[PDB]
Amino acid sequence: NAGYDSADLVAQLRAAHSEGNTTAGLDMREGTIGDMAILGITESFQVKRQVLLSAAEAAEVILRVDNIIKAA
Amino acid sequence: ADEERAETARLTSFIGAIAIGDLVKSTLGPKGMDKILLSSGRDASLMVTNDGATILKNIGVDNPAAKVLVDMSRVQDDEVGDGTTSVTVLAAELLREAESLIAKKIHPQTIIAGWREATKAAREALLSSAVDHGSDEVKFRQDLMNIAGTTLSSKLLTHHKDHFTKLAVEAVLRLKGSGNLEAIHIIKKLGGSLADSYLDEGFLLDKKIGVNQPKRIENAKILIANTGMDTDKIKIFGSRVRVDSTAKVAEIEHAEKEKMKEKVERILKHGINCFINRQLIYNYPEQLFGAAGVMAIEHADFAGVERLALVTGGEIASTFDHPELVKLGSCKLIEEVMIGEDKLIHFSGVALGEACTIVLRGATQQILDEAERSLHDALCVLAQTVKDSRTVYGGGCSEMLMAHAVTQLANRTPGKEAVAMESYAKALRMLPTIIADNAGYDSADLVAQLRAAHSEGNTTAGLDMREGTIGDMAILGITESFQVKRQVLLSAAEAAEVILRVDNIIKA
Amino acid sequence: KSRLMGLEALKSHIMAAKAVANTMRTSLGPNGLDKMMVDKDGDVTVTNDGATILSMMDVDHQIAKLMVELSKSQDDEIGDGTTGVVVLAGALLEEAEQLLDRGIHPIRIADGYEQAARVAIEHLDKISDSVLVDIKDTEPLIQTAKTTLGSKVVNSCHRQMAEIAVNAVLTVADMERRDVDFELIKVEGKVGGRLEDTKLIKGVIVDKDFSHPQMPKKVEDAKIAILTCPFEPPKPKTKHKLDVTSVEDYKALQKYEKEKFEEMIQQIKETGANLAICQWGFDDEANHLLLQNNLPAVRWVGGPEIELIAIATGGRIVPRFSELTAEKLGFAGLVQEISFGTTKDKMLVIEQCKNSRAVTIFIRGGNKMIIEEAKRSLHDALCVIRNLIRDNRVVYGGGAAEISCALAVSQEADKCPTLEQYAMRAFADALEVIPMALSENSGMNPIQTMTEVRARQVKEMNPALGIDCLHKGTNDMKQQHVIETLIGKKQQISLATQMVRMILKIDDIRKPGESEE
Amino acid sequence: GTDSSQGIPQLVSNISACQVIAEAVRTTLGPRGMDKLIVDGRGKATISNDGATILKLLDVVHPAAKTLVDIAKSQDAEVGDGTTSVTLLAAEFLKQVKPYVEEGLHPQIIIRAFRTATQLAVNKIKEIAVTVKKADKVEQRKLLEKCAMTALSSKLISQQKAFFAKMVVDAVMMLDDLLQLKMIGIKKVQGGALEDSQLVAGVAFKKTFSYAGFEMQPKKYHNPKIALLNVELELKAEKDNAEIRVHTVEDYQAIVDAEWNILYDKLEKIHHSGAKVVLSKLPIGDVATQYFADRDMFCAGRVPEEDLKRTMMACGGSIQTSVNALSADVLGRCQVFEETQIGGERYNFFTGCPKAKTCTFILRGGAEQFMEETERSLHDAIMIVRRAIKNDSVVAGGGAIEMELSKYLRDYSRTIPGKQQLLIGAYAKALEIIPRQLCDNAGFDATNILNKLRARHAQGGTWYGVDINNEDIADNFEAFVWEPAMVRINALTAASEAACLIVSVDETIKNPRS
Repeated sequence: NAGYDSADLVAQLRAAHSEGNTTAGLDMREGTIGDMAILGITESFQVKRQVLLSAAEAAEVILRVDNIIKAA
Repeated sequence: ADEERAETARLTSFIGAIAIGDLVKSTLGPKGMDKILLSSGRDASLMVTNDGATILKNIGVDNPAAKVLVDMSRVQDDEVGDGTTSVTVLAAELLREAESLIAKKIHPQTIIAGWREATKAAREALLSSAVDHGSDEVKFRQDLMNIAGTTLSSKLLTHHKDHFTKLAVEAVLRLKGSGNLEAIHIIKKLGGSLADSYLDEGFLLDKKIGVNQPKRIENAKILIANTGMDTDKIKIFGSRVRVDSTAKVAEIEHAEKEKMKEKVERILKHGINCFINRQLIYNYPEQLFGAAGVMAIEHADFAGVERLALVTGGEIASTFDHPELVKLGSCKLIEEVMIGEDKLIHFSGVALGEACTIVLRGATQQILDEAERSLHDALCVLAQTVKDSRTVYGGGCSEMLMAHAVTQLANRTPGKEAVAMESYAKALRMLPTIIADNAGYDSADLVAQLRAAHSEGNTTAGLDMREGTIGDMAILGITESFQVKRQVLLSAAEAAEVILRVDNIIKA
Repeated sequence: KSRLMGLEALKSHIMAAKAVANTMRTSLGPNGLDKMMVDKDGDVTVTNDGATILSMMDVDHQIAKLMVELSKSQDDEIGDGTTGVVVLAGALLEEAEQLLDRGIHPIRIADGYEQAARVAIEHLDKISDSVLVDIKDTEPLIQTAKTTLGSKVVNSCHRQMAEIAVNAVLTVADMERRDVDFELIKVEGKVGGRLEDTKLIKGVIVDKDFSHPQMPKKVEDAKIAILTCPFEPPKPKTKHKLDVTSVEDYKALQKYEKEKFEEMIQQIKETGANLAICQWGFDDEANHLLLQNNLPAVRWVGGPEIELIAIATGGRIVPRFSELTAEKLGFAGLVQEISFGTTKDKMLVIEQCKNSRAVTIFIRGGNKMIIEEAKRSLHDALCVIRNLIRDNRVVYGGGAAEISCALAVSQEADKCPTLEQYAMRAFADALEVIPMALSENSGMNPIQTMTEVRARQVKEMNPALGIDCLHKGTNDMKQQHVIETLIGKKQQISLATQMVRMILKIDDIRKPGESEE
Repeated sequence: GTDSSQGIPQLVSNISACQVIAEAVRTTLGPRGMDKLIVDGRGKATISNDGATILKLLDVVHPAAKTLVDIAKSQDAEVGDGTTSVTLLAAEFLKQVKPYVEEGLHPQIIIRAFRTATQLAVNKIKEIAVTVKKADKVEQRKLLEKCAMTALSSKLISQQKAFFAKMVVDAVMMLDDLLQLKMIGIKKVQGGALEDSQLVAGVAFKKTFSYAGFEMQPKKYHNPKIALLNVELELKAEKDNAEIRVHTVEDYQAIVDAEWNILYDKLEKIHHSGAKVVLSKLPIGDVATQYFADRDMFCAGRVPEEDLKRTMMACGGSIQTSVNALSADVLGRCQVFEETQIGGERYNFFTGCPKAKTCTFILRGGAEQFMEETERSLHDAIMIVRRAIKNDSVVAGGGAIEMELSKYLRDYSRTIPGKQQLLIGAYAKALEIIPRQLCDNAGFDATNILNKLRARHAQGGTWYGVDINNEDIADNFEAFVWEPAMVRINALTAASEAACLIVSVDETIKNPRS
C-alpha cells in the first residue's frame, strides 16, 4: 500500500520483535520504522480484537464447507 | 547459436535438481524403499541401486545444471564416503525453496548470502552437538561399533553388516593415532557364505598351484622383480620370421610354446624359488617354471611389498634393473589357503599393524560390489573418528538440531535476508520428510515436533525410523561422525548457490 | 527482398542489444552473477566475463556480431569493464528508440552522443586526481587485485598472488619507458602442487631432469647452455637399424661412448654455461651417465621452449655441435632449481637481471578448474596496471563517477542547450543504469541505491564516496577502496559511443535476401 | 528453353527493380554521408563507402542490377570519390517518368531528352568552372593546404588538421603522375607521438617479425641490400620421411646435424648473392632468425604482401620467391636502413630510396577507433587533392551547382517544350535529390535547407550549397567545399546513359532458361 519492499520491511520488523523491540513499528508515510504507543498509526485495541476474532472464524467455516450443493 | 534467457535457465536449474533429488530420496535415511535402476540404453539388465554413484553416473544427466550437482557430489563420496546421496538431496531440497523466493521475486544475491550465513549458523549448532565417545578405550571400542552399524546401513546387505562392523573396529584401535587407510587391502572373491569377512595374518597372491608344483614353500627368501612374460619372448639380438603362405599361420601359432623356455633359463641361474613377477602365466608356461625348480608366482603388485614394508620393516620398491634397486622380501612360511571358491597362495607371517588384507566372500557380484563401497565409506569415517572423536546424532536428529538454531538466527540477525535464511532451514526439515514416508510416519508430525523436543532437552532423543518412532541416538547407537555430516553440508550448500548464480545458460 | 526501414531497422537493433545488455547487467561487480556456457562441443563453461562469453557465444545478429570486436578492444587494452560498455551503449540505444518514438531523428542524437561523450571525458579530468607514486600505488592495486581474487575464484584472497602481480609489471615498465608489453609478460599457470603456490619468474621455467638420486642433482653458476646441438644423444622420433659384430664390441662401445660423453662435456664447459639444455630428448640411461659425469642435462624440451629462454636471456641458441661460442649461449642472471609443485618433481628456474623479455608469473593449483578462473582474474589485473604505469590517472568508479558525470552531461544539456540535449539526456540517464546494475545483480534495491549517492552529489562533488557492493553498509570509494584507472573508464566512454556510432553508419537496411543470410 | 517477356509490364518491371537496388547507393557518401556494412557468403562482414566496391561484392539479380555495376565502376576508376552518385541519379530519372509510362505516355524522345539536357548541363558546368591552380596561385601548394585542411575538418578532427595538411600536400606532390592507394597508405600505432602523424617519403613496414632476436642483429644500415623474398625459412631443414632413422650410433650425430647444414646453406644463398636485410612474406624460422644474427643481418618474416609492393616501385627492385638472386634490379636497395619501434610495433623505414615515390603515414591518434576515423579523415584529403591536381577546372562541391542546374533547366522546361518539360523537369527534379540526400543522410530537413539556397541562387551565385559539418546553407566555394568540374561531367554522361539503356529496352531475354 505504501508501495515498498514488503520482504525487506517485514524481515526488518521481524528482526525487531524477535528480541522484543515492540515499542517501534513501521511508520508507513515513509515506510520507515518509527515510534508507537501514540504516533497517529498506533491503532485501536477494540478494532483488532474484533478483526482477529472474525477473520480466524469464517476462514475455518470456509474450511468446513466442502459439501457445497448448488440447486439454483 | 542458442542463448537461453535467465527465466528458463533458473527454471532449468530447479527442474534439474528435482528430477534427480527424488531419485535418491527413497534410498536416503534408513531407506524404507530403494531405487531400481532399469537398463535399456546399454543392455537389457536390472539394477537395485542404493548407491547414488550408480544412480548418478550410470544415468548420465542431460540437464547442464544437474551436471554440476553430480560432479560435486562425486568428490564428496570419494574422500569422506556416502556423499553422492546426502549432498544431492539437500541441494535439491534448497532449490524447491528458492522458487518461492523467485515467486516472491527475491534478489538472487540475497539467496546466495541467505543460505551461506545460515550454513555458518548450522555448523556451529552442529559443532555444539558434537560430543566425544571415543575418549576411553572401552568407549572408543563401543564408539566405532555403533557408527559402523550406521554407515554400513542404508545399503543392501544380508548378514554382512555385523561382521564388517566388528572387523573394521579392530583395525582402527590397533594403530592408536591414525586410521588404517595406508596398506589394508579389500579382496573380493567368490565365496559360499553371505556373512563372512575375516582379517588376514599375512597377505595373499592369486596362485592356483597346479601341474607339479609344491603346495608349501618354507624358509622364504623372496626375489622381487618387475620383469615378466605372458606368452612372448624374442631373442635379444635375433628373431624368427615364419610367414610366406597361409600354412604358416598355423606354424606361427605353434612357435609360442618354444618362446616360453627362454625366460626359464634366466630364473634358473638365480636358484631362488621365490620369484614373484607382475605378469601372469598360463597352463603352458607353468609346466616349464616348476620343472626347473624355480617357482613363478604371478599376479603380483606394489600392494604386496607395501603390506610387507610396514609390519616387517622393509620398503616398497620397483624398477627391476639390478636387484639392489628393488627391496627384497623375507617370509617364514608360504602356504596356499583356500578362501571361498578360490585357491590363492598366501605369504603368512608377521601381521597386525599398519597393514592388513581384507578378504570378502560372496558368490554374487552384485552383493560384493555394494559391500565394497559400504566398507569404503566407513574406513575413512572411522579414520575421521581418529581425527575427531566428536560424534553426532545420525538419522536426522542432528538435522533438526541445525534447523532449530538457524531458524532462530533467521529471525534476529538479518533485515531482508530472513526470507533467504528461512529457505535454508525449511529445506533442512525436508530431510525428515523424505524418510518419514519410508517408515510410514506422517512427515508433518515429525519435522516440527522432535526439532523443538530434543533441542529443549534430551538431544539424544532422535529419529528411530527402523521403528517409525522417536528413539535415543546414543542408546540405540544411531550416531555418526561430526566430520561426515560437516562435509556434506558445504558441498550441498555450494552447488546450489553455484547454479543459482547461473542466470545465463548459453548453448553454442 | 525485405527492407526494414528506420524504426524497423532499429527494432532489429533493439532485440540483440536488449539481450546482450541484460545479460551483462546481471554480471557487474563482485556481486555479478556468473555466466554459464555450453560449448559447440557441448561443454559446460562458467565465467563472469563478457569478453569470454561474447567470444564463446555464437553471435547471430549485426548487433551481436559487432560485440566480439568491440569487446576485443576493451579487454586487450583495459581488461575489466566488458559488461559496462554493453550495459551503457544499449541503454542509450533503447532510449534512442524512445526519442525516435518522441519523433527525434536518429541522426541528430548520434551527432549529440559523441558530444555527450566529450563532456563526460572532460569531467573525468576533474574527477579523481592523477598522482600516485610508485611505491605507494602498489597497495591500492594490492587492494584492487584483492577485489578481483577475493570474491570470484577464491573466497579469501591469496595474498601472494596480488602482491607478485604488481611486481612483475615494474620488471618490464622500467625497461620500456614506463609501459608494459603483454608479450613481454605472461600469466603462466601449472597445477600439480598447491593452489597457494605462486611464483614470479624473470625468465622461463623448464622441468629439470634427474634420472637417479644416487646420481648428483646439480645446480650451479648463472649461465645456461641454450642448446639444440647434442650434449646428450637426441631423438627426432624415428628408428635406425641396430647391428653389432660381437658382444665384446658392445662391451667396448660402452667404454667408447663414455669418452664421447666427456667430449661433449669438455666442449661445453670450456665455453661456460654449465646447465645444458637440449631440445630433442632421450631416455634415462645415458642421462644419469652424464649426471655421473658431472654436468646436468635437461631432456625432452618443448620446441618453442628453447626460444623463450633465448629471448629471456637475450642471447642466442647454439645450432650445431661444431659451432661453439658463448654469444650463442644464454646470458642469465640466476639459474637455480626450485621444486615443481610440492610433491612431483623439480624445475630449473632461469632468472635474468639482463633482459625482461619474458617475465612470467608462475602460479600453481590443486584444481585444474580453478586456475584458468584464477588466471582470468590475473589477466585483467595485469591489464589495468598498464594504464597506471604510463600515467597515474585513477578513477573512483563503481557508482561514484557514474552518478557524477550523469550530473554533468545532464547539466551540459542545459549549459549547451541545443538539439543534442536529448542526446545528452539519453547519455545521462544511461549512466544511471550502471550503478543501478551494480545493485541490480546485488541483493540491494537499486532504486534506493541511485538515491543515496545522488544526495551525496548535492553534498560533495567529484566523489570518492560512491556505493558499496560488499554489503558492508559503508558506501565509499576510498574507504571502500573501489578505485580503478581513469584511462580505463575513459576508454569505456569511447567504446560505448563507438557502437551507437557504428550502427548508424550507412542508411542501407535493404537485403537481397542475403545481408545477414 | 529461353526466358523472355516484352513491353511495358516487363518495362515497368525493369524500371521498378533498378530503383530498389539503387536504394543503398542513393543514401551514402560522406562524413554526414554514409559508410557500409554487409555480410556475404561465409559470413565475411565488410565495411565500405564506395558502392562500386560492394556492387562488385553484392550479387546481381537483375539485368538492371548488372547495368549499375559498370556505370559505378566507371566512376570509381577515374576519381574514386562520388562512385555512388552516378548510380543515384540514374534511377532518380526513372521515378518521375514512371507515372508517365504507366499512363502509356512513353516516347523514345525520352532518351534524347536525356542527352540534350546533358549537353546544356555539362556546358554550364564547364563555363562556370574556374581553374584554380593557375589563377589562384603560382605555387598552388598553400592553396592545396586550405582544401586539404577543409577535407580534414569534415570527417573527424578539428585541431589536428593544421598539423596534418602539409603532410598531405608534401605526400601528394611526390605521388603526382600516380594514383595508387598502396603508395599513400597509412600505418597505425598508439604509443608513439600521440595525436600526431608523420610523413615518410620512402617505404615503411607495418608487420615485421621479431621476438626471435632483433637486438642481436644490426637494426640499421647506410646501404641496405633488400631481399624481397616470399620463401618460408624453417626452424631446421629436413631429411627424408621414408626410411628415415635414429638409434644406432654411427649415423646418429650426423643426421641431426644434416638437418641443420641444409638450412644455413640456403640461407647463405641469400647472403653471398647480396643481402644485408632480408624480408619474407612467409614466416622466417626462429633458429633461422638467429643465423642472420650470425652473419649480423636483419631479418623479418610474416610480412604483408602490400608492404613488399611498396619497395619494388621506390627501389626499382622486385619481389622474389627464390633462394638465389642474379641482379640488384630485382633485389631492393636504399641508402639508409633504420628500424624504429613506434608504438611498440617494429617498423622498417626505407629512406634514401633511389626513387622514393612511396609515401607512408605512421598514424597515432588518441585511441584505436579514433585512429580508424582519423585514417579515413586523412584518406579523404588524399583522394580530393590528387583529384584537384589532375583537374584544375574546379567547381564547388556538395551539389551546390545541381540546385542551380535544377532551376536552370526548368527554365528550359519553360522555354523549349513540345512535350519536353515533363522530361527536362523530371531531369531537373532528380538533380536536387543529391544535396537532398546529402541533407537526408545528414538527417535534417532538406525542404528547409534546399529551399533557402534557391532564393540566393535567384539573386546570383551557384556555389551556394550545404556546409554539412553544421548543416547550414553555405557558399561551398567560400566554404572551401570543392570537386573538379569533369567529375560531374563524367557523372552526368554515365547517369543519363544507363537511363537511356532502361528506356530503350523493354525486354530481357535469357537464353539458357534460368
